[PDB]
Amino acid sequence: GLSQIEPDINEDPIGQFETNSIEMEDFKYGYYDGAHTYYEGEVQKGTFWGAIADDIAAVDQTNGFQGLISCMFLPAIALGMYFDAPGEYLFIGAALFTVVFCIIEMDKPDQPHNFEPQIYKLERGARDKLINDYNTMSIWDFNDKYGDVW
Amino acid sequence: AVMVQQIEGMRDIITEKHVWHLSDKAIKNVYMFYIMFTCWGCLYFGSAKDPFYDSEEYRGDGGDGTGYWVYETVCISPFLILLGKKEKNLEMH
Amino acid sequence: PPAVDFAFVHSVLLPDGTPDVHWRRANGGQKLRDIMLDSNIELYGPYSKPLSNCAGVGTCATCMVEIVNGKELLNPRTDIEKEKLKRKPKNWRLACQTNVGNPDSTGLVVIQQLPEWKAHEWNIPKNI
Amino acid sequence: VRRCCCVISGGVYENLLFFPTIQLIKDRYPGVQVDILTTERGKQTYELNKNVRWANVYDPDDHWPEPAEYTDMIGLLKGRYYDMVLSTKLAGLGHAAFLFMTTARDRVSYIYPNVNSAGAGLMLSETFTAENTNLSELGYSMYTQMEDWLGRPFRSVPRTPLLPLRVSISRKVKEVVAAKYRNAGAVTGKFIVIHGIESDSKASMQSKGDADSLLSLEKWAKIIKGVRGFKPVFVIPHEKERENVEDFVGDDTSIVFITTPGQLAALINDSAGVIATNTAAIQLANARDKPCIGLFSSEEKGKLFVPYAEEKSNCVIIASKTGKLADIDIGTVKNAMQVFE
Ligand code: FES
Repeated sequence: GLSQIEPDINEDPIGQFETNSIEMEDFKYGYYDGAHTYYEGEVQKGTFWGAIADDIAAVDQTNGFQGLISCMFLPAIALGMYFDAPGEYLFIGAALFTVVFCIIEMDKPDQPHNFEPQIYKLERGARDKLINDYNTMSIWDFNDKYGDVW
Repeated sequence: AVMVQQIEGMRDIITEKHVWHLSDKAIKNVYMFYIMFTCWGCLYFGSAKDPFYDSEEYRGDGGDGTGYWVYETVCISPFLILLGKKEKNLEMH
Repeated sequence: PPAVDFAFVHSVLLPDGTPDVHWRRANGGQKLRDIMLDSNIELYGPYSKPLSNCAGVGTCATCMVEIVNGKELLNPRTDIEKEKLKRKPKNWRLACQTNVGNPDSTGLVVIQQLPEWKAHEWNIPKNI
Repeated sequence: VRRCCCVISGGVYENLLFFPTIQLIKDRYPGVQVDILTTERGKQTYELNKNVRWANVYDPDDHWPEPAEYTDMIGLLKGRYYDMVLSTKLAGLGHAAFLFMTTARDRVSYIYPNVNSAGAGLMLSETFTAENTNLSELGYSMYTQMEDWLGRPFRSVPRTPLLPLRVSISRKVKEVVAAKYRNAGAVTGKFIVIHGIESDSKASMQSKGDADSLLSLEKWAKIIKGVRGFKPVFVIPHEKERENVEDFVGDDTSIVFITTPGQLAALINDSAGVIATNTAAIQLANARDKPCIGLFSSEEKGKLFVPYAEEKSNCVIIASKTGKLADIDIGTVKNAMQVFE
């Protein structure tokens, strides 16, 4: 991880083969392995649709249109057979879907996890590539700490 | 399809032998559908909130996406603290 | 005659709430299991049935006995007691692997039998 | 020179006593990006230099490394484009070829006295034949040939020492060792380190030439009972000794687990006293002008590992009359009461 100080060398290189787990002397069965946890009563509702759509909404960067086309793409190729047999229409439409998705994925948000590691200093919200076309900010030289606070 | 086979030891056998195959075109079509599914997933899940490579855990410390960023970081931050230590000794500890 | 003075505090306290000391006389040092069995005191506990223990060799950790005031006349831990029990308070020895010495021996070893299934801790004075 | 490697060896102690040499190098030339190709347990010491750059881990005293690792480090020293090497690995041929394979303008190394240095002069700029084959047995200096070559009189004075062993601690190691001894029963001002415990561990920072350097615990119990308590914090090299120390000197005594020499120096800088035996703790105490006493197994090793005891006026060196580290445990207490307050 970080290890700002140098870590302590382990005087016990446990073994080339055996795992790094604790022994059975110190193993509290049931609670560690989950063999006697999960007392029903602390559980929650959301029966299989209030937790699927919750998980879809948990991990999604899709807007109204991009996303709707994602939901209707694979049903379109699934009905490319068993309803008709177009042929090259399927591939042309799939390429069109890919290209329009990539054009849409030039998102107005830039989400600073996209940028280089050297950018993470502080105050990176004042950096706005989101609106400023032709940024013209020579900070990607990465050999000296310029003050970009203006 | 139906065949009766006599065997001395145990019993008779009523083999059926439905010789079939997916066919040359349907194999191409399942290749097609799986490649299209790969396209759909590569785009959609590529446009998903990748929770690990977004936070200050990965992107904070280093987080370039390499495999040497850990080792070059823990080889540089010793150098950065040594340089800051020389700067501290430059101004009387 | 050379008599070693055992005590053999039982693990279960009496209904009074006080421990019971039995003071077995058995002579000499051969093996604490054979002493506690020849002199008929509870060593094993629920493992006292025939095949429920290894019966002297040391392959089970069943005849373990907490021994205090016993740094005087014992054999050291024979690396079976040091291995078959590994994380114990170090006053606990296996009776059939330990040995209280030779025939010409006198001493006041007090050996709390059945340290498992006990309520007391014995508060041994810190060594050195 | 502009970039300078260092292929040193020995562990914690021998990597520590090389800090005068590296400060000498950085004093000789204006700007030297110094690098160290040392063993593990040696890189940790290179938190305390403020004069080094990389400090990689090689263990050059392996003699039989993985060819992948060997070629990796050869190409690394090549691609860093050094101008000096200054091994003090104490080997001639074989290792001389390892220094020659590095594109270095001035290959400098130590040399075995035996026949093992059959052809080291064919590859090295300097020879530096040595003594005892166990150079840490030579004592504290260990580098007088390397020093009296480095910055020889060509234009100016050598100035081979610069207030010897100016180690330096960072603020993060200071904070974490402060939290360590505050989790112990110690206060930042009034406490005393120990760093002598019978163990079987390389974290005690002993030496490569000293075997009877670490003192027992019952004798240490008698030593520490002879002295009134200025809260002596115990510096164990491994946690297995903790339950041993509490079994010997008592549960009330506070023990601090330090294996990193940087953390050890951060403990020294906050301590107001040192009762170390012949470990790196003595030299880390002589650094930053801290009061030590410095037990030893003989006056010979005491003079060899502490020659400058008459210059700090606090490290009242102690030894044993006979060998095997069986000291008096009486007068050491007296001058400990003298110097610690
Ligand atoms: S009876 Fe099996 S250990 Fe003593």
